[PDB]
Amino acid sequence: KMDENEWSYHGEGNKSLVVAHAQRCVVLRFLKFPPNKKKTSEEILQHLQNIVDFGKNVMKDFLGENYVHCGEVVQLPLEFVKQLCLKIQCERPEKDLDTFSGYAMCLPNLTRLQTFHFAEHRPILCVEIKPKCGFIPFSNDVTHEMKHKVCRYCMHQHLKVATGKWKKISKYCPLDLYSGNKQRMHFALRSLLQETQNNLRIFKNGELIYGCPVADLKELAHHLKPFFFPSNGLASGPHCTKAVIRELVHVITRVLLSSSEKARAGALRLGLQGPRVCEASPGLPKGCLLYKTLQVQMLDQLDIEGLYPLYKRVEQYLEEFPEERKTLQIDGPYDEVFYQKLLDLSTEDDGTVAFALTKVQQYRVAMTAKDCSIMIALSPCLQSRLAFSVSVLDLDLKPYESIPHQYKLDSKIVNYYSKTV
Ligand SMILES: O=P(O)(O)O[C@@H]1[C@@H](OP(=O)(O)O)[C@H](OP(=O)(O)O)[C@H](O)[C@H](OP(=O)(O)O)[C@H]1OP(=O)(O)O
Ligand SMILES: Nc1ncnc2c1ncn2[C@@H]1O[C@H](COP(=O)(O)OP(=O)(O)OP(=O)(O)O)[C@@H](O)[C@H]1O
Ligand SMILES: [Mg+2]
Ligand SMILES: [Mg+2]
Ligand SMILES: [Zn+2]
Ligand SMILES: [Zn+2]
Repeated sequence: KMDENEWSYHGEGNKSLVVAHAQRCVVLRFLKFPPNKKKTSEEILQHLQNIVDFGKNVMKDFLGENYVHCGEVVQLPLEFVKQLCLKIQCERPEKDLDTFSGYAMCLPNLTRLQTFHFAEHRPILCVEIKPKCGFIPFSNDVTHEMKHKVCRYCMHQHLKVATGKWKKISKYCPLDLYSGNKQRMHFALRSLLQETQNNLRIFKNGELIYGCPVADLKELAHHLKPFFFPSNGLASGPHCTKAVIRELVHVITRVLLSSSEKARAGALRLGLQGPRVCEASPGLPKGCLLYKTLQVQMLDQLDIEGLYPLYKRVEQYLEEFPEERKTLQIDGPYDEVFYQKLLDLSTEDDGTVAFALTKVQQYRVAMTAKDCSIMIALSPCLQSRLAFSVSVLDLDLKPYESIPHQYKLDSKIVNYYSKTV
């Protein structure tokens, strides 16, 4: 028996909606789809099963077993889904919700959990960061001038601000964060606090308390003092907002730079081609999650510019041989062989379709890693004496048909930014 009153609205990115249970530390993830065309009921089941099979097989090998969690696909009563949707409709921010299938993913609620223990903890603080792409493209295939010296995030800011999506430009550059420089990382996190956008959220015990009275720097610092300056009897005591936010920013930097005891044979060893600094504003440990995420982003070896020629070869082949879309395993299954196909890092274009297809798939995987989120969970545990857990969220492979749009959008981002100067 599923009561609709127990589940609350948790969040919503443009492709899926999440709801969280108040009692158990789990969440349910429902898909969004366009009116043209809404997917069939048995196709939804396979889509969700591919998201699990991608995270299970591909991303656990690239990032680590401890850092990825992708719970099972589950079936629910339609009457529960209809009623839960209507309640939650109210709380949406404003692509139609999956109301007719009754299929969803049951994931653990990482806002209330530690990974290494894996029970609920309280009091528990959680910082969810969306870091974006951590390098500037370096291939000779790129035409435009600005792309070699400014990262896509900073270039995308200006368009988003002018569009009206955001009010002001952020001072956050991903390359400050991904560079192992503590000083740059600290600055990157402070700017990201000052202008959150969709790139930062903070929770206390499951409840959102920061990045969408908005509100608010002082009010945040109230919730953080018990974690960072714990009064063990004595309240000594008077800590200003500046000092509280500082201890947050240090701890998050210290956490992202931490790695497990393991420093295993790197799945990816791709070197960092500069610029390591960005013209928008002023190494990283091999074991840590932030580095491993950067490496899977670097499967975009040739830029989008770039890869669109390689995409065109695979499309003219499937124009003429449409039956081979399935036989080539373009839409999975994302199994142990599929992970092996991604490890060919060679960049010569003599082999023509076998090579292009391999690179198209590597690019789909990179686009996933650029758009992924990182969750950090601070809390006391028996196994300040704060214990941490790192995790990655939002790991669903970007669809094959979005590659045209990715070219089209990047062309618009740089041309507006170059016109602006
Ligand atoms: O359009 P882009 O390249 O800026 O990236 C999209 C994001 O834009 P933003 O973070 O606002 O700059 C976009 O963010 P918002 O929906 O605007 O929060 C999504 O993360 C989207 O991912 P998905 O394809 O829905 O999984 C992202 O789409 P993909 O490009 O990853 O397909
Ligand atoms: N396992 C989880 N634990 C805690 N919070 C979660 C979990 N899964 C999802 N969320 C929250 O739900 C939000 C929205 O879900 P999600 O990002 O997965 O959907 P999306 O449409 O694919 O997003 P995006 O547009 O960023 O690609 C996330 O930003 C995250 O804060
Ligand atoms: Mg998505
Ligand atoms: Mg997300
Ligand atoms: Zn930048
Ligand atoms: Zn514990």
